[PDB]
Amino acid sequence: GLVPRGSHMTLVLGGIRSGKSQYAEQIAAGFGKKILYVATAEVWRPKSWLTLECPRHVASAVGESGLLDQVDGVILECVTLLSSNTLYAQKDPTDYEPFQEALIEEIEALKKLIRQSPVPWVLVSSETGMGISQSDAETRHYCDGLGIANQLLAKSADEVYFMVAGLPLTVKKG
Amino acid sequence: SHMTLVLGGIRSGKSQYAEQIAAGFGKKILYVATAYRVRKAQERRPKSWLTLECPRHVASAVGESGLLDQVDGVILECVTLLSSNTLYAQKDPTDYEPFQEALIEEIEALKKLIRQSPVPWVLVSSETGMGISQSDAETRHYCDGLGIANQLLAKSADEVYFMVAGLPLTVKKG
Amino acid sequence: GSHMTLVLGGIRSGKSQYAEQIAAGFGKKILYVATAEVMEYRVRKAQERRPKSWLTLECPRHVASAVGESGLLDQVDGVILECVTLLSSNTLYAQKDPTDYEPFQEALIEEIEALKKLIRQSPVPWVLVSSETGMGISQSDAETRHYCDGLGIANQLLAKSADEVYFMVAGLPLTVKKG
Ligand SMILES: Nc1nc2c(ncn2[C@@H]2O[C@H](COP(=O)(O)OP(=O)(O)OP(=O)(O)O)[C@@H](O)[C@H]2O)c(=O)[nH]1
Ligand SMILES: Nc1nc2c(ncn2[C@@H]2O[C@H](COP(=O)(O)OP(=O)(O)OP(=O)(O)O)[C@@H](O)[C@H]2O)c(=O)[nH]1
Ligand SMILES: [Mg+2]
Ligand SMILES: [Mg+2]
Repeated sequence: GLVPRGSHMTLVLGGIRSGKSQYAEQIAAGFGKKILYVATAEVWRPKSWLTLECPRHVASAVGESGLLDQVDGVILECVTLLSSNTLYAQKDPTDYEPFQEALIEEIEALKKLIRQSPVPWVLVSSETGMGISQSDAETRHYCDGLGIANQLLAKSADEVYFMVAGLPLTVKKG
Repeated sequence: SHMTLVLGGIRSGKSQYAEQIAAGFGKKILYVATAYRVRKAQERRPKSWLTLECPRHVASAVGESGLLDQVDGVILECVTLLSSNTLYAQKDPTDYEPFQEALIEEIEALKKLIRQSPVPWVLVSSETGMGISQSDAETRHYCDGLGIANQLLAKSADEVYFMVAGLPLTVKKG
Repeated sequence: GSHMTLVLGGIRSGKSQYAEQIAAGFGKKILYVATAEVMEYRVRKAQERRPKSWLTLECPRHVASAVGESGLLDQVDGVILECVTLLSSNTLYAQKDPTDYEPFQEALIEEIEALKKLIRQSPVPWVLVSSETGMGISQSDAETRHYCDGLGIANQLLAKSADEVYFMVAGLPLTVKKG
């Protein structure tokens, strides 16, 4: 019959200890056997996987590595730590606009890179906006920016999943 | 839809979604406001929309203005600040029972007004209960009261949408 | 007609009332396993609306052990557990060092696994109440981070074992898993 195409861009978001990493890793294993694990944790799993460490400028580093042609698909862990890193790389973390600009540029670069990707992507991000509004301006800035980044990625993504207690709700499916 | 509750976390797109719903109501829209980011929605409001400021007693002011007969529909922004105003308008914001009574009365008045309203209403509220329970009694009370208010509005409303990363989930549809 | 149901949601999300409706669907004689240890307004308003045919067993820790010891599973139509949130809080505050995560995680996982076993052998159905606490901002206290992680892990286990899982939003349940 007809050969179905899987999803090109998948966003998995959820709260702390919600199973989003394991669910996204299952998605990535569905991509194939050779998976590019782009880890964003600030530094200063299946045995067939390649781990590319990249705390910032994910589009630049991932494109330069040329590894998109080497893998079956990519799992990005995680938009949360990327947004925080972007906040902490700024001159004044109490000032929102420069952090917002840098983060929006990072997310748009990632979106553009994914549009050209020959392999599919699953991205992991956090939901941080359903608690109480914090007092310090810096924490509110981080929350706002992460929300904006998730909005951008979910608009571009083909599938969006909201993890609750290890179980996925479908927020968007092609 | 006659009554729609759109609620979501911080920077979840709930305002934009409710504004598109309200634009779907018509061109003459009553923006009932209950209050960097205010200067983005002020400088974006359709000039055929009428913005009525009403920090408390929303049913009273909206009924007295007689504007229900002059507009195509209503957008309430937002139940969150209504809950906070009601809490900090109490004699002792650390005592939960009177604040709950005042807020329940406010919400029931709004519900009654909407049942008898000739135009449809879309209400925006926040989800604040899915983080860690904060220390000060006022914050816990505010969380509790907003939760109760959202429960009331969602039960009476015809359609309820839960925003995740800019995308609406249907929690209730007629 | 579900054997194990997890109802979870945020603060004041209607999860207690929804789980109580589920339990009333179980039957008329319900074992209300309460884990709170005393806030008075919550408990008062909850007890007020409790059916007089329900048996309230207060059990702050070792829920599986205590419920088995009470022998009350053979006296009721079903069980409502209120709530996994305070069960985890109790487990955290019963440790020597609440800033040390691993012993707390071990204690909570053992509690949950015992509860799971008891539910597997239970002659009556169970509806469990838990909270969502992980979608706010990452708190500062290490004890708070441990509590959040542990409750999340506990909810993951319970939802994996459960037959039906519901996520309350503003009093209305979304189905996350249905038999
Ligand atoms: N009084 C009054 N308040 C306003 C007006 N415009 C916006 N606001 C308030 O400004 C606040 C800022 O809202 P947002 O920028 O959308 O923040 P947010 O709720 O986290 O973002 P979303 O989830 O996308 O809605 C809102 O809660 C509104 O109530 C206005 O014209 N008058
Ligand atoms: N010890 C004891 N605790 C109880 C009893 N009844 C209720 N509770 C506890 O009191 C708490 C009150 O719950 P709620 O008032 O509904 O607060 P909430 O969970 O944020 O609100 P919902 O989301 O609607 O469930 C629950 O967590 C129970 O654990 C009881 O009889 N004995
Ligand atoms: Mg808003
Ligand atoms: Mg409860």
